[PDB]
Formats: sequence, C-alpha cells, structure tokens
Amino acid sequence: TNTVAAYNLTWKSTNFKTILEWEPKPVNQVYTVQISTKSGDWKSKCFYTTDTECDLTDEIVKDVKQTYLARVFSYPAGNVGEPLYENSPEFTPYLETNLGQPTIQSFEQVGTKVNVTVEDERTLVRRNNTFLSLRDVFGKDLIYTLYYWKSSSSGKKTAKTNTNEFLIDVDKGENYCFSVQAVIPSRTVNRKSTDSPVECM
Amino acid sequence: DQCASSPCQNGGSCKDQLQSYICFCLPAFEGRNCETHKDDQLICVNENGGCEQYCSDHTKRSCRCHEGYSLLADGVSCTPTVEYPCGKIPILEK
Amino acid sequence: IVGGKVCPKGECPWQVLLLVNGAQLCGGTLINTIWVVSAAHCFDKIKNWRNLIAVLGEHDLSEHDGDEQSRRVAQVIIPSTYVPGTTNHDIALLRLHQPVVLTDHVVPLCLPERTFSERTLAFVRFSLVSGWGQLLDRGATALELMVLNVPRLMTQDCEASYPGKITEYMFCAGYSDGSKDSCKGDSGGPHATHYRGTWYLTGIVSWGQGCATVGHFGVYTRVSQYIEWLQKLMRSEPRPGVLLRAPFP
Ligand SMILES: *C[C@@](*)(O)[C@H](CCCNC(N)=[NH2+])NC(=O)[C@H](Cc1ccccc1)NC(=O)[C@H](N)Cc1ccccc1
Ligand SMILES: *[C@@H]1O[C@@H](C)[C@@H](O)[C@@H](O)[C@@H]1O
Ligand SMILES: [Ca+2]
Repeated sequence: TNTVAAYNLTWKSTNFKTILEWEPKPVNQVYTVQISTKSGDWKSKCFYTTDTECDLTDEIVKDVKQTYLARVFSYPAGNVGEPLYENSPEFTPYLETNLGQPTIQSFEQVGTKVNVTVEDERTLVRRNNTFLSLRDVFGKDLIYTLYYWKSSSSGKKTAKTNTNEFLIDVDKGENYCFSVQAVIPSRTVNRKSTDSPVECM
Repeated sequence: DQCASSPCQNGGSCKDQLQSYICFCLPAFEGRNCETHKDDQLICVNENGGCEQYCSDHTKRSCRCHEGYSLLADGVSCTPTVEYPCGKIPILEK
Repeated sequence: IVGGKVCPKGECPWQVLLLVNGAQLCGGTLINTIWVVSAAHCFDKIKNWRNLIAVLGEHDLSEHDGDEQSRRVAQVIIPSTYVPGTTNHDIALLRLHQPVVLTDHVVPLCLPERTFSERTLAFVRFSLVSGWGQLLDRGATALELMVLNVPRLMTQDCEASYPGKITEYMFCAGYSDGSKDSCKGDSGGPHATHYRGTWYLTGIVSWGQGCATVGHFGVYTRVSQYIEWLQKLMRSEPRPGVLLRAPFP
C-alpha cells in the first residue's frame, strides 16, 4: 500500500482541446499518464506530476477519428511487479469533443433579407503549422441553427445552413436579434453546442 | 468573457467559452494554460530519452549501445561494428 | 502457433530448435554464438542430458537445405527458484558446447538492458512470437516455422483471465477472442520486440489455458527480471554436469 490507484478518470474536451482529469489529490505519490490508440504503442505524458490533470491534445489531434485509451499510473513519491494504474473510458475525439460556443461574425441587411455570418471557429487540430477550422475538420457533418426573433415575436424562428451563412426573410421596419447553435446531427452524444452570445440590429 | 484573466501563458491565445475557456498554444507548449515546455524533458522515461538503444539518468543525457554497436557522433545513434549484429535481419537488411 | 503465418526462411534467424533423442522438444532464442534462452519446463522430463541438441538456421523440419547448424547443449542453467510442475520462473540458459557460426540465416536476438526493457520496450504494443508448435489446441505441430504478432497486456488487464496466477515474473500477450496464440511446442521461443530498427528479447513462450481459448491470453516469461541473472551466468566458468540450479536473484 505504497500508492493508491487514481479514479473517476474523465475526458474534458472542447474543439479538440482534450484534458484528462482524475482524483485524488496526490498524497505521498506522483502520477504519470499514458495514451494509445487501440493498436498503437503507449505514449507517456505529464511525467511524475502532482497535477490531477493532463493535457493530451497534441496526441489526439494526430488522428481525431481514432479511438483513444489513456491510463494514469501512481508512483510512490521519492521512490519512482508494476505500478498501480487505472484505465480511462475510451474516447473518440471526432465523435465526442464538445462543439465550442459559436460567435456571430457579422450581419448585413438589404431590403427584406438578412445575411448572418458565423465565424469559422478554429480548433486545436494543427496542420502545416496552422490550426484547422471547425468546418475544415467536420465538413458537411456540421450545420448551424439560427434562432432569430423581434420584440413582438411570440416565439423564435429557426433557420439552418450547411455553410456558415444564413439568408433569411424579415419584416421591413423591424429589428431582429440573433443566436446560433452548432449541430452535428450524425452524433449520438454531444450533438449540439451551447448558444452563441446574442447580437441585435 | 473568462479570458480577461489571460490564463494562456507563453504567448498562448485564449478563446472564450460559455463558462470556461480553451488555450491555443505555440508549437513548443501544451497544457491547459500552455504552461508545459516540451523541450525541458530530456529523460529516459520519455521516448527513451531520444536514445536509439540504451539511456541513463539521473538528472539522453548519456545514450549507450548494445555490444556489436557503437555510439555515433550525434550522441544518440548506434551503428553496427560487426558483420552480424544482434537483432538485425540480414535477408531483409540487404 | 495458432492463427499465425509461416515465417519466411531467414526472417526469424534467432529461432532455435531443441531436440531430445532426435525428437522435437521446444524452441529457444539465440542471444550470442554460445548462449541460448529457453523455458525451464522444457527440461522437466529429460532422462539423458547427453542427447540434447540445439539446431539453428532451421526452417522446414521435413527437409535439410544446408543452412542448419547443430550443436550439443553442454549446460542447462535454471533458476533455483523454479519448481518443476509449476509456472513461476519458467526460464533456462543453455550453453552450447561449441559456438554456432553467424550467417544470413543464423543471427542472435539482442538481450536488452533491464531499464530499457522496463521503460521503453514494455510499451511497444506488438511483438513477434514464433515456433514449430501446434497449429491448433490439441492439434499437430508445424513443419515450417510459424510466426505471430501479438499485443502485450499489463497484468491488471490480464488479472481476470488468470486470477492470482500472473506473478511479477510473467506477462500476458495475445487475444481474448480466441483466434491467435502460441501453443504447446512453442515453449522457449522468442517473444521479440522491435524498437528503432533493432529487435530485442522481451519474453519466452511459457504457458496458457488451452491455446487461443476465448477469454484468455498467452502467458510469457518476463525476461527483464532475469537480465542481471543471465549476464552473471554468462561470465561464470562452466561446471560439470549438464543441469545446474543457479541461485536467483
Ligand atoms: C512447454 C511449452 O511448450 C508449452 C507452451 C504453452 C503456451 N500456451 C499458450 N496458450 N500460449 N507450455 C505448456 O505446455 C505448459 C507446461 C506447464 C508449465 C508449468 C506448469 C505445468 C505445466 N502447460 C500449459 O501451458 C497448459 N496451459 C496447461 C497449464 C499448466 C500450468 C498452468 C496452467 C495451465
Ligand atoms: C493566438 O494564437 C497563439 C497560438 C499565438 O500564435 C498568438 O500569437 C496568437 O495571438
Ligand atoms: Ca530443415
């Protein structure tokens, strides 16, 4: 009983920024994390740390469609036939990472129609020394839902787009407010993002 | 926006979420706040210390080679010094 | 070997064949021109130690192509902690009476340092196991050398298959779906791990519940625990008598 096994391993993931979290706060012991794909070698991270978390972003963004498994080792402090460990739940980034809060880039009005453009949210997926956008990663899998309404609207109306722009119809003299939500209809969990901050005319 | 704290260290970039944030780090950094330096980790437990064969601490960082091999100038690579070194397959090698 | 493939002639050049009275006994691993690593349990029932023979550069047992080199086993060294009829410490160090000649078809597998094997090789997922053993559970042995890629398990993950039966001197490798595994007659054969262009000895075919049986894995001798023991003995002067129980540690 020189060490105690970690527990409540949890994946915290948003726009592929992926952090592994666990308990307990280290008492007289230190942790080391390993991660692998179903058939890949084990890669170690966060060597001999007293943190109860580990950023694994750089590992999972190498292939976001792979299913990853991590495990936390417990080492006795000062005394770095195997060490105690605990396995994380399986994690498939492409299917499970939370869609980040979107933000409305711009909106233009001409006549009885309005453009509402969504900012292309950049993700933690690096390629060619640059961060790929949310749509670079998901393509047609990703849609946006626009909520729009006026001061006298008995209820919000909804529009949808396969791109990052909405083109809706509106009443002539009235000001509308807007809010967008990112959706991946093909998912079974974490299908939708949180609502964007509201922008009004 | 919770990014007003500027938690993302080392030239990182903060992006605001609903009730938290995410840090975009430079290529030399990782961590929730880009706090980890990727260079300052030359140890045998980490990718074999960058040694081709054997590694040693305590502080590679002193790489070494199995018999029938010698350590090259880069201080990490091993090269055979005999015709039939262990662990290599002639029929493929040729 | 179950569910594997024929190892192309020369691509498993450290594989040894052990014969007793000309009869197929076990496998083994050449680690230099003089010394061979095998399994202790292979020698539980030897009657005449003088008829013990190691063959290198072998491939097809039904043929003789001229690449074969036979040597008499001058000494079998076994951990004093090993007990015949049990699983723990299933490892043996064999001294050939005369060295073999290294060729394209005969090459030693590297015996790694302990730290390197524990820190680095232990986490390479897949490794090769080979031998002329049974192709199926309770089936016939192979005429051509067979080889198989198997994934390694840390012991908490094997614990369920063999409750309280996996010591720190063992490790599991294989598949719980019951499709691929080493088998009877493959004992002493290498479990060989590739790292950065070089192959190393990490395990020895030791035991299992059946062969490729659903819900279980092959059990291998954890060679990293014996590095020091092996190297000390490779320096010791030869002694009379073929069998020798050397203290471990
Ligand atoms: C000696 C070797 O040829 C042979 C290899 C078996 C490898 N099997 C798998 N699935 N990878 N080993 C045996 O036949 C051993 C011999 C033995 C070793 C220790 C104690 C008693 C016998 N027998 C087995 O491996 C069988 N599974 C039977 C068995 C023996 C001991 C414990 C559990 C099962
Ligand atoms: C935000 O992103 C990070 C990665 C750095 O490039 C910063 O300079 C930038 O503002
Ligand atoms: Ca032959």
